[PDB]
Amino acid sequence: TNLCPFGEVFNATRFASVYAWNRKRISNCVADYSVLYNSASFSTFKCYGVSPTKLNDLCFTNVYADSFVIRGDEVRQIAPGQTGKIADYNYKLPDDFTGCVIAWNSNNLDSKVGGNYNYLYRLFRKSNLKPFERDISTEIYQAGSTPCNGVEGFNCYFPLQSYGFQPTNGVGYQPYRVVVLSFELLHAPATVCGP
Amino acid sequence: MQSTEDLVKTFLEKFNYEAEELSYQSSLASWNYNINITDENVQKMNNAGAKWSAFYEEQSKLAKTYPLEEIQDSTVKRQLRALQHSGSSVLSADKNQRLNTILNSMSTIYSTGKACNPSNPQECLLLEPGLDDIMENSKDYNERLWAWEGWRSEVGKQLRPLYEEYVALKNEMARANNYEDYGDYWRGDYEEEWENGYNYSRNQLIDDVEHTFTQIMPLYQHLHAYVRTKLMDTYPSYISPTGCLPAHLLGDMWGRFWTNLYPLTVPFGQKPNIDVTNAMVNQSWDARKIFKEAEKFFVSVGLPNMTQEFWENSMLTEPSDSRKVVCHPTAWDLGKGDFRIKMCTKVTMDDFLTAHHEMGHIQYDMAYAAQPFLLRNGANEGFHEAVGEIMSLSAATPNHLKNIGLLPPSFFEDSETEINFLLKQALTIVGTLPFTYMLEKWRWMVFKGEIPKDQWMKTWWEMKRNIVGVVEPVPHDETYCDPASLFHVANDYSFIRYYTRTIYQFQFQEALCQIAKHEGPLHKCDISNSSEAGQKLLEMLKLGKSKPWTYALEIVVGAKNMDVRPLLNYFEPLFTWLKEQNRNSFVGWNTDWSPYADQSIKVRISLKSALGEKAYEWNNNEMYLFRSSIAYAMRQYFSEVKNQTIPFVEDNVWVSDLKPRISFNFFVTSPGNVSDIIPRTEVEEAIRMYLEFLG
Ligand SMILES: *[C@@H]1O[C@H](CO)[C@@H](O)[C@H](O)[C@H]1NC(C)=O
Ligand SMILES: [Zn+2]
Repeated sequence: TNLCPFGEVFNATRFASVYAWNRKRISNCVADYSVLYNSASFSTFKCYGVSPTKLNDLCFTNVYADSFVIRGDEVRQIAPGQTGKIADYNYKLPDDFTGCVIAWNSNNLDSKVGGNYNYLYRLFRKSNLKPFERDISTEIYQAGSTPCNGVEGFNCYFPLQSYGFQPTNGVGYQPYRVVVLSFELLHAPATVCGP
Repeated sequence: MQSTEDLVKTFLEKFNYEAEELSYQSSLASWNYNINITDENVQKMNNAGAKWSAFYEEQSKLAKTYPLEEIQDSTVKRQLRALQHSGSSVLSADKNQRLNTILNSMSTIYSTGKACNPSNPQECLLLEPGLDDIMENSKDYNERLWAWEGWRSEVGKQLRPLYEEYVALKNEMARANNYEDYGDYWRGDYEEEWENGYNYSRNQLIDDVEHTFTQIMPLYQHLHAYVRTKLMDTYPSYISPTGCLPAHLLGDMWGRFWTNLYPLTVPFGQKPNIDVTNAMVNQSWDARKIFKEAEKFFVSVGLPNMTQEFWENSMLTEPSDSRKVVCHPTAWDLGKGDFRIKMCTKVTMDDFLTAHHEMGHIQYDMAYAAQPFLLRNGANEGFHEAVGEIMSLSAATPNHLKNIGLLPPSFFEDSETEINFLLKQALTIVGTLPFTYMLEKWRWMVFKGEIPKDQWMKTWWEMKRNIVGVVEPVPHDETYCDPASLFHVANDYSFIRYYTRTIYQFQFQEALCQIAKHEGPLHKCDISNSSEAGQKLLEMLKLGKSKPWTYALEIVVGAKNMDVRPLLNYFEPLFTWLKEQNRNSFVGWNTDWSPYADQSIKVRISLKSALGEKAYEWNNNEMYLFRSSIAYAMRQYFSEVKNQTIPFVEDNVWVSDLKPRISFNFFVTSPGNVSDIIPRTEVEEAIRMYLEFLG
């Protein structure tokens, strides 16, 4: 009876910015998924390939929990085949993604009067991300033909931008804490099951 | 390998994300000030506003780096055209703040200037609420005269030297922006260069305003003739059934709206019009009930509900405690999904329909919120206040009030009450169009240079007589700047905003009601419970400024230009009634007439040499000695003939119909009483005891 540490991923006091989305590998434990789908705390519980039900009856060789924070407008981009600043430049899910995307409003925690600018996102990139690729680069994006020389200038912009999280924003601009569960079935011992 | 359009698209995405945040900080600083006025909230507003301004001017110069010619996409071209617009960023640091010095000065002189009662010099009254209370409520000829003349003399004369340097600097600014003048600068609001068909010129706005006006003048003359006949019963001894109307008897300081003349020109005063104020306080209606029932009106036509953030952050009541607030009603689009309304809501019918009006601004703001930050606005400067006004038109109907319980199921509107309603609407909607038409045409001429500064007032009053049918009670020389006595003129605000909006209201209204399958007169329509009407309306609200306003207008009305025919269709039941009420009347005014030409003296100056020789050739200060000479003759007359010591000065000698160096008329008023005109043959007697005089 080693229950999978879902509390450290969901109940974490602070999440990571999506450009540096944090991943924790869950293995050889017992996962109760009833605590997750039967919870009214989440605004988004879309699952792909797998289903919310019929999940305590399967066995995966690993489980990855990608947790991050975007705006409410960009939660729809966390899905297979979607396009946008988040899906193209920050966090991309494969077309054949098998897992669950979980999100919930966190205006209670991640917004502050005057502004909360600790959450970042990548605004410019030379090419789109491959599925499950992470880019923590900080080179100056050159949009034109002149070298930036590592300093911001004309047609030379810093790639990473900060979110403006005031509690008075509309829910479209409010912070949403997203958790993406990816399920792994390999040539491997099939670690995580859960009754 | 990257096109310029691809470079500006990257540049705009870099502009959008800090402009959206810096504009949110400036509005949030301005909102906290408007709901709590302190001395540290003003600077927080001025700090965030300066940071937002300095950032916009910074990106505005980087925007001109990109040639607008090498961009074939259309939606991206509009953001550059709106961003590459400098404004006053084209002037020197010397000329810029000197211009800002004048605008600030004209604003304080307007907001702090006073006019003192000639009967009591210690009773000096501001415009709000002092002078406006007189001009909007009083029916005394002399009481309204000294308030009308006083406001334009004590305060209006101070703005004339400021407005002269104002016109010079604003034109100087507009010409550096490759515009004709400052009036052509304002007319760029409606200018469009789309591909083809949906274009619009700046000179076309001039042609379209004049074409619509001559279609309005038939309706205005019968309304002018009817009001002229009815105010005879209110002001006998003062108006002639053939001439213009005196400027100080039109319901307010300038004659902008004739709404306050309704008790004097009521068609059937026996019957009152619909007021639901009492029906609301007996039903325990409060501020939230007004906005929630207004919210259920927009969702009934297919529009979204109000955000929950709108119900937690908006201020819909005046604070009970010690908190000075600005609560001139406004609707706020702070950005980032933050929309609120600031209002000292009372439980009244007027505050009930303004709630639907200001909430209509919110629904418009939330619709184009998906557009880029530089395209989040109305199609032109008149779409916003027009969309809000069509909401109050349908909400004030007996049909709508019958459905929400404020009027009983035992309701029936008679023939006379709608004549009462359509006239009260005409005094507000129709009466302001010739005033709005002439004020902008005057400023357009002044900015163009068509009227010299030595004839600013001489032309201003010639068009009020000809276009509006309004005559001065006393002549105003070139020391007055009567146009600057209005808020929109002394504060650099365009005024054609209120003319085109009026045409846009009933253009939208007639089109939306035909979708709602409305039958009967247009003033009876109500778009409530009509989803296919609001969703067709929502189609234009989504566009915002991403498409030309000719396109956005055609999505709703089916026409790409201003059409006054729906407006005349709205007032056809009244236009049919005014004509039968004006059969035994004069329809029209005679520009010759004045309230003082009855006792003025014609004067022909002697040309002792060829015209064009400044040897003698009387000019302004030769007229000063003449007005002082007659003032002396009036002093000796009353003292020797009547044993009355009366201090006549040059300001008591009013000169009218002045043609410089040749001719003019003049009459004399008693000191402290501009209402008391000295009889003419009594004045001619004073001149005989001590040029041509025609008699
Ligand atoms: C978070 O912690 C609370 C108690 O601290 C617990 O009841 C809840 O189940 C936890 N949630 C998750 C998702 O682990
Ligand atoms: Zn409004």
